Amino acid sequence: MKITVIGAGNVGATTAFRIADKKLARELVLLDVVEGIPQGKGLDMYETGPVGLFDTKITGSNDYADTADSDIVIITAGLLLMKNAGIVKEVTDNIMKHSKNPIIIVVSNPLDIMTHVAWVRSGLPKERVIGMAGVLDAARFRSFIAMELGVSMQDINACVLGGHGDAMVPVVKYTTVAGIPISDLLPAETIDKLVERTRNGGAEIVEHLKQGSAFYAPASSVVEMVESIVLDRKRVLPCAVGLEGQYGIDKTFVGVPVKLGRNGVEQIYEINLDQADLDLLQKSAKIVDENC
Amino acid sequence: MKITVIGAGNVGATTAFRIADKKLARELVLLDVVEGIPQGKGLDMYETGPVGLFDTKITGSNDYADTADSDIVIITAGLPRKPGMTREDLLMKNAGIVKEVTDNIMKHSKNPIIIVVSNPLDIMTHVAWVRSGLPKERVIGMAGVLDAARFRSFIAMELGVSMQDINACVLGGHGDAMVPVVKYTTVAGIPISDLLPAETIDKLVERTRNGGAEIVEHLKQGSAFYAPASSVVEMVESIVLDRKRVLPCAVGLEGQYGIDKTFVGVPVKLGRNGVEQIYEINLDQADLDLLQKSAKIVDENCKML
Amino acid sequence: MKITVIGAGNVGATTAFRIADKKLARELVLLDVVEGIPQGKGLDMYETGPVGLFDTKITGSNDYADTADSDIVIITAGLPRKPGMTREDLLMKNAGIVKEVTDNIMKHSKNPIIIVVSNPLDIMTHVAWVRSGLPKERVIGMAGVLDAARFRSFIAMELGVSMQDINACVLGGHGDAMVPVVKYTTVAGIPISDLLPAETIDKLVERTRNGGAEIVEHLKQGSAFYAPASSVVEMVESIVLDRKRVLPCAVGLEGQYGIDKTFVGVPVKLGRNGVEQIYEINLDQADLDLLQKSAKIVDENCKML
Amino acid sequence: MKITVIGAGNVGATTAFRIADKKLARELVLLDVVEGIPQGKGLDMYETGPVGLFDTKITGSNDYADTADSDIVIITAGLDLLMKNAGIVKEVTDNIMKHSKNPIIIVVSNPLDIMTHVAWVRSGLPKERVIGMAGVLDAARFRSFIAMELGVSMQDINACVLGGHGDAMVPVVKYTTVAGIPISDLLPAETIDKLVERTRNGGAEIVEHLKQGSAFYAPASSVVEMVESIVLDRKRVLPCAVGLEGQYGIDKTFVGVPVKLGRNGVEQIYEINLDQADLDLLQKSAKIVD
Repeated sequence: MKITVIGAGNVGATTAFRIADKKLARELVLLDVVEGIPQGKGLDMYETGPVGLFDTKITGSNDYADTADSDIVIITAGLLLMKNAGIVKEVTDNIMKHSKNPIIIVVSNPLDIMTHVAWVRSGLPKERVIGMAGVLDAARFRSFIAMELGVSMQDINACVLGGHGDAMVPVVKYTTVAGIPISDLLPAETIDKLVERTRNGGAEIVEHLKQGSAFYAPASSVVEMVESIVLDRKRVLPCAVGLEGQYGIDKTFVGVPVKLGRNGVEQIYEINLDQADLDLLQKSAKIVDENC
Repeated sequence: MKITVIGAGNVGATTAFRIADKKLARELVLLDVVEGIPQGKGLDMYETGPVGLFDTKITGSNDYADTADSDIVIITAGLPRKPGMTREDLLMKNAGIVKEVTDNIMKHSKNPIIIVVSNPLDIMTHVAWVRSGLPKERVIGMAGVLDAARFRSFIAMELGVSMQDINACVLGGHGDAMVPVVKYTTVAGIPISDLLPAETIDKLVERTRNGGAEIVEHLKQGSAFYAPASSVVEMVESIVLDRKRVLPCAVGLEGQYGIDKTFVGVPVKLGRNGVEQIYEINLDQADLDLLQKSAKIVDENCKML
Repeated sequence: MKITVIGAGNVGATTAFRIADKKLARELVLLDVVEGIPQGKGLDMYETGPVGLFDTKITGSNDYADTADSDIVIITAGLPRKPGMTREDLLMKNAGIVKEVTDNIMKHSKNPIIIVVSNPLDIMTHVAWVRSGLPKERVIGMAGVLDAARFRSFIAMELGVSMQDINACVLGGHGDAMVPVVKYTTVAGIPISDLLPAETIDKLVERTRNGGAEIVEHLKQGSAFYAPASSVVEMVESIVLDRKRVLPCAVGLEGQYGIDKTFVGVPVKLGRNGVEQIYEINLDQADLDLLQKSAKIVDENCKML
Repeated sequence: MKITVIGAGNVGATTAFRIADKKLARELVLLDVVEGIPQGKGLDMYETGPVGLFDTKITGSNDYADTADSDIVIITAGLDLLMKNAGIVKEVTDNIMKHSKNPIIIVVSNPLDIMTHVAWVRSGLPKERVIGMAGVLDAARFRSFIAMELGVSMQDINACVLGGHGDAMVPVVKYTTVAGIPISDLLPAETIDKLVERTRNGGAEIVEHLKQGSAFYAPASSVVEMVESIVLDRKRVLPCAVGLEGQYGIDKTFVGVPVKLGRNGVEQIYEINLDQADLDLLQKSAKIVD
């Protein structure tokens, strides 16, 4: 099991270190354009080995020839639509020149548009190119609820599809606590509130840090996707995948529930949304084709 | 179990997160003097509870009142040494910062155990101790563990074996103050002098001496934090779960190794009450003198403040 | 955190071991009336610490004095019915053992939280609670988690997903006492009725009702213990780590579900203080009826004792 | 990663479970001779997955066809005691090889050294892929005995034990440390002598207690230790029973010595510097074990 992470910023590195800590890889390589930073973080991590009790092999780098034969490749190269578009494009063309068939996990922004670009340049079966966005929105929504009711977050489930911001589409009917729907525990408008906080969730953290962006929750989400693929668990998680018929949408990427195994997207789950929700989902997938 | 971590830079945050992720505390506070930074890192850290499977209450703040009744406090504020900065120039900022933090938290926690990670370690560990007013068994600094880490990973790269089967004995402090005892560095209870060439051992020892500098060389700005943060937690764990680990740490001595009253890194048994036992191993002359040497020099700076 | 486990058969040992290897206690006692077995097994578990990486005091004995001041006490005495046994015979032998043990444990531990795992469940959890003297929030029984566990494992064999993405709601008690709620059983928040035909669902439901017997069919001369022991611990963890998990357990009611003073299995919030909240879910009349009815069955058996 | 355990007694059962709980496998198979037992314990473990939080495919069985293409195979079957168990190992082996091309094999019988030998020959595999567990167990007991003596974590105690069990055990005092410190600088020679004695009779101590059976918690954790190294390719260094072709002056025999475990098994054997006293004893050990 060998994994490559592109981008040595807070997201890429936090992801890398978590992967070695849980022993979900034998080899790992942190890579970036700028000389210095990656080689640094990788060594520190490796030196953490005798304490964490893990024997992974970490190494930062600036040379793509090290990414050769990677089973999994995560792209965090993101900063605007023009800027990130050319970046993902170039990152992908390169990784493909050294790895035959990897599972790519996009993490840029706008997330869907960027996952679309990667896939087209990868020349890979769409069952190997995914985007991380559902697990994050769901993690925040789950945390606000736990604050509202005071229960372990392990016993909560939140349903979120679509994209981010005004393109996000949460499904109240499938958000429960120990199986119990949320609409039987909290008032409707009190819920409309927890929802709005989730849409602007990423811009709230940014408001504090003054500089940069959140990275603890976003990086852990990516590792849940990795853990399922590596251990072949068959978890069911919301991700940005390519549709072709489902939900009345064809030829474009959107966030919907899916089963994840050692082969990637091993099954898409199509669920019953009501009028207002399904409408939005189809409305979100549209702006994407408008810029792709 | 309530735990406070002072300072929201890469070293503190990473230490706070890992503590939460390991379920070693029920409540955790992240405090710094800056405005939104501790608030943001704290929230994003909590929003990870779902994925990580932990229920620790996490709060980032600017108000020391939030640390009331903490069982353990960890100081990281300060910073190593900004490039192009004077050695005495840093012995001023940090010493002034460490005695101010300690001052403020004793206003809310009466008998915590404190762990210092402010540089230079051996000196600052002494400053926090006196300002606190606690018995010496309740104040320790983190330093031996991290050097034993890097040193153990170099022996691994050379022999190609598991880092879990290598024990590295490292006394003293950093720089030329470090006292790596090779006669007690093993692989499956076998002295590395029986395996490696004396020529290579010396080179491994020298890399350990400048280990922190190596990282900073590549990062250009700021310093290492993954290995340090994890070395601090290994100590936290032995306390929280009363393991009685025999680990190398900075503690005040009272006669052993010929030294008295000064803070030196040596083998100690760590438990719920702190420093529960100190071991005096049979160092050969050369090492003993080197330790008594870097010890007296420490006394100096404590006498220039 | 001291913990005691009464009974050293297969369910007791397996739980004692899993608490150590998971590092949930510092001290751990394994009690059992016969001289020899509790000794050899405890020692064998202790000699496992070098390999499991845990430092927990473990020991087995034949004297209740070694349980002094336990915070959590777990009873596994009172083996389930035997082949040629009547419900009358078992209810007699077991209530006689369950109250003689409780008497002894309260003669050394003043305020422990007790977790009952004897047969029949709901009745023995009531017997222990009246001999104890503790508030009802500190005496609970294990059953709902084991049943919901088997149910989830069954739904997974069907849809081929992670046992971790399935919620299984199960109230009442074992056998025909069991009241599995389908409306609130899901996969990623999706009710299984939206993903499975009525015929299959009903089969999974009935495999759960006789689950334990299914394990005795293969074993031939004994009952299950791996799954049962782990369900026990799941609960121990919520208490010790103050997680506040929502799980179905055997607790005393006083109004909700129109039930009063009787021990029933329902959804309860678990913390460091035992039972901190009981939920009243919007069940459908048919299931609500099965519950109230099955409860009076407990009230009947309790008086004949 | 697919593993197979043979024997559903306390040892192999506990063993299969620990592997499942550690997520060290995708498919596990518990096979035994009698019907019922292996299918019951196996289903029990599987129904634990929703709580232990794993998704390992476990299954009990009585038909060797389910063990096809196993990476690791753990033989833990064992009850003229010598010829008794020797025949059981031969049988088990032949069948396994009938369904798996190239697997790593771990023997857990008695006598261990001889049993691992019998398994190797019938195996027809490179001696590098057939090994026996014993050293790691005696060391875990020694390590715990000392910790009880000093009151220190067991994670900081290292123990050196070569050879076989009982009168064939060879403890190397000079390599038994505590955070690097030899134990001869911490404890009296009389105290050490008793700690060594108690270890020589370590298994008979648990047996005289239980009065019906034998240890299995420590024995099973030891085996999983070896499995993890191979699976995760850590390169751990542990004392296991291997076939020697010269080292320590012993030839064509299986005896316990430090080795390095990787994905391909025995990736290196270490010939440590024993003292004229113990060396002579290790030679007389492999003498009867020959």
